Amino acid sequence: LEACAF
Amino acid sequence: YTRVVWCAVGPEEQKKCQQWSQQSGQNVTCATASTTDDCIVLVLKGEADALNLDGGYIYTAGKCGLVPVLAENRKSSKHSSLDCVLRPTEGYLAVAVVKKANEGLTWNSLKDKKSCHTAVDRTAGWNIPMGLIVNQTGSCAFDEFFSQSCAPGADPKSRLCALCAGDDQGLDKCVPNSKEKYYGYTGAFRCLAEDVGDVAFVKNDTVWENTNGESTADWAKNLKREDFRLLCLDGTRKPVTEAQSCHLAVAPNHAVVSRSDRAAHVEQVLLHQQALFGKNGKNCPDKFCLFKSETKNLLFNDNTECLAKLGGRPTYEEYLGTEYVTAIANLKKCS
Ligand SMILES: *[C@@H]1O[C@H](CO)[C@@H](O[C@@H]2O[C@H](CO)[C@@H](O)[C@H](O)[C@H]2NC(C)=O)[C@H](O)[C@H]1NC(C)=O
Ligand SMILES: *[C@@H]1O[C@H](CO)[C@@H](O[C@@H]2O[C@H](CO)[C@@H](O)[C@H](O)[C@H]2NC(C)=O)[C@H](O)[C@H]1NC(C)=O
Ligand SMILES: *[C@@H]1O[C@H](CO)[C@@H](O[C@@H]2O[C@H](CO)[C@@H](O)[C@H](O)[C@H]2NC(C)=O)[C@H](O)[C@H]1NC(C)=O
Ligand SMILES: CCCCn1nccc1C(=O)O
Ligand SMILES: [Fe+3]
Ligand SMILES: [Zn+2]
Ligand SMILES: [Zn+2]
Repeated sequence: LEACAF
Repeated sequence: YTRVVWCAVGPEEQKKCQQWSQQSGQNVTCATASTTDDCIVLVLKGEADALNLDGGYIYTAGKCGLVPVLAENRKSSKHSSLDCVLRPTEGYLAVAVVKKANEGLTWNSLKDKKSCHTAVDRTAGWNIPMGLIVNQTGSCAFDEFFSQSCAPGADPKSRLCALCAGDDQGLDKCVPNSKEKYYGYTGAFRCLAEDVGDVAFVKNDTVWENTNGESTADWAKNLKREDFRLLCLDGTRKPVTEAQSCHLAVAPNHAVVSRSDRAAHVEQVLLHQQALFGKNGKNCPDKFCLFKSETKNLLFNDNTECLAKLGGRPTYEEYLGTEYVTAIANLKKCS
């Protein structure tokens, strides 16, 4: 729970 | 002014987009990618402007900085004097559907059964039922729970893709786009209708829209509502009329997302486009209908009445709701 997946 | 570049997921959505583009006098143009996540990446790169997304995909897109712009509004259950564009959205009911003839089957006897999901990462199809299953089992091994499944977007060689059927040629087994026979709401309901699976994770509207002559599609045209049942979390089974008391969750409506600096323009253009091509639009059904696709829910759900304005300029977490966000985040700890 924090960052973009890409 | 600038053109709006829509992103189509797969070739069926591309064809529909291309018709829209022509009818719109190139006010809307089309990019296409093979999956939703790839379209999200095109938008993050600036190579497309926007697409409409289920809430699980809004989670992905919103972690990456895209924002909600307008939401699908289906017909309200109650009279409202408000214009569709200003009516608050209601959310849809995620449900677990089985055949009535499959008499033993309840929520508490799903293990080792065959399941049909809309796609990995989607609300009703995946986040809500697998989030509940991981919690009740105390196990992250959601990939070993059902004996076999069709869960578009999973590893095509794994049990989670074993019931998927691909396109007219078996090409593209398990891809998360409409070329997979069992993709999406209508695909996963077909997987149950055909007895490929024991249970389908869809929404309440899918069952009504594809039974009792509401769909003339070949696989659906002869299905009867009474031949299906909903699984309630207390272990009971109910007729599909009882969805308001036998659902897994209430989901946030699918919605259009964009980059923040394009959201205002995307919003103005969609509001004009639906005035031309929306339900009762100036030029629908005459020329083109943005919210029809012969039941296949291409670009938008076919049951969309309008795209509605959002209250409170919400962030993605405000649109999804804190409960849902927290459920997704809990589940994504498993992977
Ligand atoms: C394509 O987009 C343009 C621009 O928004 C539309 O042209 C405008 O039409 C509106 C409404 O009829 C008028 O307010 C303006 O005179 C036009 N604006 C500009 C900047 O030219 C056009 O109608 C859209 N066409 C389609 C088919 O969507
Ligand atoms: C389950 O979904 C169906 C289909 O969307 C809902 O039934 C429709 O409700 C509208 C609005 O009330 C009616 O005017 C339509 O005619 C209904 N469609 C069909 C095909 O019957 C139903 O209300 C939903 N159930 C719950 C509890 O939300
Ligand atoms: C699965 O269980 C987790 C862990 O209990 C649930 O997360 C909780 O959700 C409630 C309601 O929103 C919050 O008050 C808690 O703080 C959350 N707990 C934690 C540790 O994050 C999650 O909602 C459950 N998943 C589903 C689909 O119901
Ligand atoms: C209506 C379904 C509930 C989900 N939800 N919670 C807060 C806001 C919303 C919605 O905006 O989509
Ligand atoms: Fe959905
Ligand atoms: Zn409820
Ligand atoms: Zn806010």
